[PDB]
Amino acid sequence: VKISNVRVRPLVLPLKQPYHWSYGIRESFAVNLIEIEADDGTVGIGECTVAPDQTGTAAILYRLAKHLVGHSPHDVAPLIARIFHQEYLGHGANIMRAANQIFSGIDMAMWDLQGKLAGLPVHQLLGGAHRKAVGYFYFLQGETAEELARDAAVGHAQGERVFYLKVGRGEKLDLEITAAVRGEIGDARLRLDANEGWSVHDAINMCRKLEKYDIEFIEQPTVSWSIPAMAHVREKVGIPIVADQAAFTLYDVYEICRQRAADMICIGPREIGGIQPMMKAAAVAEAAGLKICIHSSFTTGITTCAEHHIGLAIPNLDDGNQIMWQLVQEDIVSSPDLTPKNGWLDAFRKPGLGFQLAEDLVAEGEGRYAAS
Amino acid sequence: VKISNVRVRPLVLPLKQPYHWSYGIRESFAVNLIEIEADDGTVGIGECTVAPDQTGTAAILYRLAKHLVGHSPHDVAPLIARIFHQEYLGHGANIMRAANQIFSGIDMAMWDLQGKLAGLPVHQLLGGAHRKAVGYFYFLQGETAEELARDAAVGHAQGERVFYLKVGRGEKLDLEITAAVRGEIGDARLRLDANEGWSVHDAINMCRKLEKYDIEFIEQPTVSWSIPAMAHVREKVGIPIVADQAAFTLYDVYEICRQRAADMICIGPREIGGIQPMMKAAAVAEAAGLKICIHSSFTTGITTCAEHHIGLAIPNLDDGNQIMWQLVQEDIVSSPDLTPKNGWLDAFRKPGLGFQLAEDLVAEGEGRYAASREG
Amino acid sequence: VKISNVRVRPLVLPLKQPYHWSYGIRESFAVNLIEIEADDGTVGIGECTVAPDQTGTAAILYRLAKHLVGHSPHDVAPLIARIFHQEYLGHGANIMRAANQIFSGIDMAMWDLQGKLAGLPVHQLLGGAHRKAVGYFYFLQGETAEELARDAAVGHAQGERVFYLKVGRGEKLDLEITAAVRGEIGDARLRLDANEGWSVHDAINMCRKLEKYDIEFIEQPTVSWSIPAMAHVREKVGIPIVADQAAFTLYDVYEICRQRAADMICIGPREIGGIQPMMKAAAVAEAAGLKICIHSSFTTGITTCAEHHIGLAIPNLDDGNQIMWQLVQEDIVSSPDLTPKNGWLDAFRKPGLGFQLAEDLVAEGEGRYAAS
Amino acid sequence: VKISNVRVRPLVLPLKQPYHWSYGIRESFAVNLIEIEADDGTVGIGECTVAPDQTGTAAILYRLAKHLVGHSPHDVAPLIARIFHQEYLGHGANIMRAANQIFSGIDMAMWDLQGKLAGLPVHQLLGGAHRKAVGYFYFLQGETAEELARDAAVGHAQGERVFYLKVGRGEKLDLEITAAVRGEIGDARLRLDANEGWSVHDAINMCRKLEKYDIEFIEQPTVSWSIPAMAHVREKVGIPIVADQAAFTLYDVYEICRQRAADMICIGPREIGGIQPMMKAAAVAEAAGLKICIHSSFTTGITTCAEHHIGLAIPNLDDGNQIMWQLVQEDIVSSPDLTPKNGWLDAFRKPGLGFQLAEDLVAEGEGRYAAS
Repeated sequence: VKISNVRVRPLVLPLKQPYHWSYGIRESFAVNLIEIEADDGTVGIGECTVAPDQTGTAAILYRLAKHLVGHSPHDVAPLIARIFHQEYLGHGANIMRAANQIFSGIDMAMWDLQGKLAGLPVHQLLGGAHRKAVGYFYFLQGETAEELARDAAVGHAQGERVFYLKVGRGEKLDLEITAAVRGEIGDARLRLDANEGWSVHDAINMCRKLEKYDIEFIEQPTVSWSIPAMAHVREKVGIPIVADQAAFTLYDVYEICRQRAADMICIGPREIGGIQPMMKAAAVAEAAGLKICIHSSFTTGITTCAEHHIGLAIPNLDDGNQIMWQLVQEDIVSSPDLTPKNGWLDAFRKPGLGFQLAEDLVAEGEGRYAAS
Repeated sequence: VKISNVRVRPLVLPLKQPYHWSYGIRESFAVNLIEIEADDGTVGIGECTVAPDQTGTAAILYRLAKHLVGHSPHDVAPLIARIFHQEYLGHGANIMRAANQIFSGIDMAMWDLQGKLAGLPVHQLLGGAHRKAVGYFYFLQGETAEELARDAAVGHAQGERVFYLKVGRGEKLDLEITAAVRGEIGDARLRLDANEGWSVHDAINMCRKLEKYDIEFIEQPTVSWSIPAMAHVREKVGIPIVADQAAFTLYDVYEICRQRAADMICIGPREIGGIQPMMKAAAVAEAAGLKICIHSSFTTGITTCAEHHIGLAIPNLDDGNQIMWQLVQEDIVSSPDLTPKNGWLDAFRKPGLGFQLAEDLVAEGEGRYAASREG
Repeated sequence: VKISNVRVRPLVLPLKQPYHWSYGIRESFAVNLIEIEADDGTVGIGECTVAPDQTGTAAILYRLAKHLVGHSPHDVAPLIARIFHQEYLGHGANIMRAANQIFSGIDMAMWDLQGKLAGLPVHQLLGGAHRKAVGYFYFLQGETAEELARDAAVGHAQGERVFYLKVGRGEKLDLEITAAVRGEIGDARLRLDANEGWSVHDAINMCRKLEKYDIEFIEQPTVSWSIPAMAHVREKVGIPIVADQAAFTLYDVYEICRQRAADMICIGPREIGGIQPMMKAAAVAEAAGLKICIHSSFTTGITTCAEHHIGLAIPNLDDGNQIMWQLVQEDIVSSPDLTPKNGWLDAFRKPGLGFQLAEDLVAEGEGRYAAS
Repeated sequence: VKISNVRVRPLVLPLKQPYHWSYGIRESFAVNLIEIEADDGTVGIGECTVAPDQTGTAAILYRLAKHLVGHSPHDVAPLIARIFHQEYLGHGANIMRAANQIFSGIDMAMWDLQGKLAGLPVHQLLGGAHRKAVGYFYFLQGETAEELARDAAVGHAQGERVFYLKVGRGEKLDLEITAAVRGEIGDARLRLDANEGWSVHDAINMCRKLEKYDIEFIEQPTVSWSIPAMAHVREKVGIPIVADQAAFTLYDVYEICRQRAADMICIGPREIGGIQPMMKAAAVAEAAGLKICIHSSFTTGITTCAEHHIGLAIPNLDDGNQIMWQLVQEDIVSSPDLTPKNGWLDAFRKPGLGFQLAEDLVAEGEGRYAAS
């Protein structure tokens, strides 16, 4: 079997509700699908994030994927390495993180394809599942303490086990929203995401003031480019510190480990470059006595399935992994049901990444892209 | 004064001779020019490298540059910081190196604009020139020992001072071309570029075998992603080791310094994100007792001028800086003359980056780009 | 355009109230102004501190400045480097901190001149402002708890945001003044300056006893000559530690960073040698994941303006920077108004450093010097 | 007995021949004598270097010295500490090196006075002499290989044991002169002063190329401000590396020791602040298993005597210490004879620093100062 075709389909998908970010409001997510068809008709599907420009990154994704035509889906590793050396390194552009953003979709598509051709779910191509179900967090939403508390109340009543709250919104508001959320979730586990928002001394003082709320850990308190700075804060504060944006590549993971810069590493396919690279990141972390928590992205149910299979295949995995498809108004995955039950998703067993796409919703997504 | 327009012009320019690399030969270089126009008619010019796709990166360069319209050329630093946070970080794309590739041309053009508005060369906007001339290396060309030695012979007779030779072509050939070049340049300085080609133990053995040829230093012997691996090699071998591809961002530079991973750092605008960022990298190196050698790229005379002014402004600078405009068949810079004499280029003094573009050659470059898009 | 003349004007300026220091009370500040005139008539102005002897340092400043005559104001960096090498290093006087003290004023005047010639404020010659306003602290004054509590009440009344209190006056008094000040500022931020006054074990114990008062950070608890001693205390105490006197040169900054000896670095032009060197120090701090807080000096509004533009041009800056012109009875800067509003000074935009001097007040200052 | 008066005498003394430096030729140099007189008529005499301005530094020396009036010559240590805190630290001028430059002459005079009062040589006030004589180097002079070769031949003929040659004049010339010198001194010891002139990689390559000439050590190859850079070079080269300009204060010495940055430390009274400070620096080196080599300065026989007693009193001392009085046309010390014999100067036994000044030469020196 040989890869016969590759297609890139840019999509724009509306969110259920406005997503507040650094620069205004966000009402839709955008992804670039990558479809890899084998000569026997079987198709592997994956997707990439699109920053800084969907049209530009789509062109890049297409250019890299065309190199796969005529080759074997079972040679994904050496193929990506060659394409990387040829289109990036040979030109002096040693931008591994940026390359990873693109190869992530390519890699998940190839394994989806391999799984479909073998009639096996991806995790059974990676050594087997280390758990019967992957555990996920509860991504709280809201701009005010009242809204966040209401959301936490409902989630708690629904059986959610790991609450995820973003902070770094200023000292006063941070303590108010953290107090409000804790007030509605009893003794349940609460994790805070500082999103690189604190300087070293502010991180230390905020951790001190947040301890009283029983925080499981604080994710990426400091500017991600400095692993030493993160280590500096970790060694001083009493609340565990988890690396997120500080960890993109296999090498970043290694640096974090040897410098004992974090208590756990949160990384996903988008940062490391796919499914297989995640297993390698997981191995390094395991060797250093640390666990992996899956970091997600503003994508669709496709990434959800990939991250799910990645999770099942990793022995040293957290039980409060990230998940984001629920933010989409109409997700493009028609099956399986990606809705966690009590913060768990029992192992998916269909071939490849195990999903079916809602072609009608995908078409609408392409239409919105063309519209813009 | 405020920025009124921005323009991106993708170009394809032929090379004097084919450039050999890991994947066949290369017949031309591609760059994306970025023009930034102020409401008074003044125009700043810069350029960006294009990998992995010129059309895609040109689209990204344009999108970022449009954010500048309506703002001051004198606010380049905070403007870039904001654009980076908005189009990249806010979306979870913490790809500093990739972002730097694009911002390099923007920053390049911004300082050119500032210099033209003030009527001063860029280096005098950065504190003044620390030298009367920037020193450059001699990039040897050839695939065989014979061609390389002959080129070395000529360069030496012409007064070239710092020879640059690419190695990592296998032990036998590496030692053969090195010996051959050494044999034609008397006792002149010789630098070798391993181009990330050696594993740790091979790097150690190659250095041992190359020592007899009096090597000033070997550049990036190991895979660029691992700084510890480079430090590992440096501490073991007798020939000094220079960081190249391992050093892209301000943080990479700091890591190399704190780990004493290299004896000198070779970095340029394309990697760090511009002229101003280079000043920052230079300061970190200076604080660590290290010097900066400007790393160039497959670009044009526009970058040569930017790198030239960057060089004059850096106090802790090498005198064997990289230069590449000479590889282009017909470079797009009509003035000044970028040809070094005895490996030197006396300080350029015209406003901004100091160049004049050959409009017709740029147009032809635009024409080639259009052609490459017929497919 | 070239520099045609240079002149040094030693001044002695009375203070609003007595200043208490380790050896009594200071009734006035003294500065040595440095004016650099271009052949077109434009004049750049800066100032230097004068210890250990105003006459002696006035003599040095003039000798160094005279080397500028005949050269371009745009070649400030290589000029200072050459002067430093010829007048200091060539004689075996590797006294970088001492030379920085003098070059601070020179560099200050050179950029003022450059800005005036270009019609642009100094921060726009340095890349642009990274904020609309620079944030400043409230320099508390008083020798007893009652006095400090009163001054604190005044500051809180006018909306100050960051209170600065000097400690190291003995355990009993330190706790009593910190308690009284905290009692007048509600939940406002409080910073303590130990002024190199504690031994390693006393610093550890005092930090422990001061924690209850919610301290943002303690500045330079240990003797400034030992970077290791400072890191030693930082790693042990719960309150963040800020380096001040330990950081004078670019290399000192790198050492503190390299050794993670401080949580933030407080440094000013007087210590590092000017405006441009501060940019370099800030870059080193930035690469290490640390921020800069501007350390001021017993000087005039001239330095305030210089420190203001430096602050605007630094991306990684604190918002409780030091300011000292308000201590002078009649500051020599006639414009602009250097009085912060709620701890802020909106960006100055006039050419160069942006100030105009009250020649009458300067002439008076020269008179007091001549009198002494 | 208390100090009754202090006087500062600026001198300018011609050299035997032009001294070549970075900025041309130096045909003479200056010193600021400091005489401390006790109420019983006894007078202690010391001297200070004058960079960056003799008049300015003379004024500084006078201001600091007046503080000694009315106090005991036996309280030199606590007196200098107070003056330092009062005139420097209390004003935020933590310029220890600059202060040491001045205090060096003061301490020098105080121990000379203490010696004369007790009728004992200074080394016998410091614990006793650890050797019968102090070993000194042969300061080679010349600008070309031929001149250096002839001077070396002269030195060898008269029994010199330790040759000191300045390099860093470019690879070709450095190699030429070193070969030239080696060919005239047989197997004698040869030391090379790189004088902060090499970058890290140049230092490494030059040491390799100079190795064939049998070099005892290379002094300060890299910029003095970076101790890490010096350790970096030391760890790579085969020739021992000696710290010089990198070591000025007690703290610099400790840092060099702590970091194993040098194989020996070359430091003198001008850098550390006097005679007694040298004893402390020597103790730190000793505790670290390192030896001290006396670094001299462009001074007169007075400093030679001060450094001589310092040498006798240090147990962990080198035998190729620096000496510079021989460069002066008419040294101001009329006795003892400071001319080394086979590179040795037997222990001086006269009271204090044990010298007598040629009144007439000093007066003429005061004349030249006035004339300049």
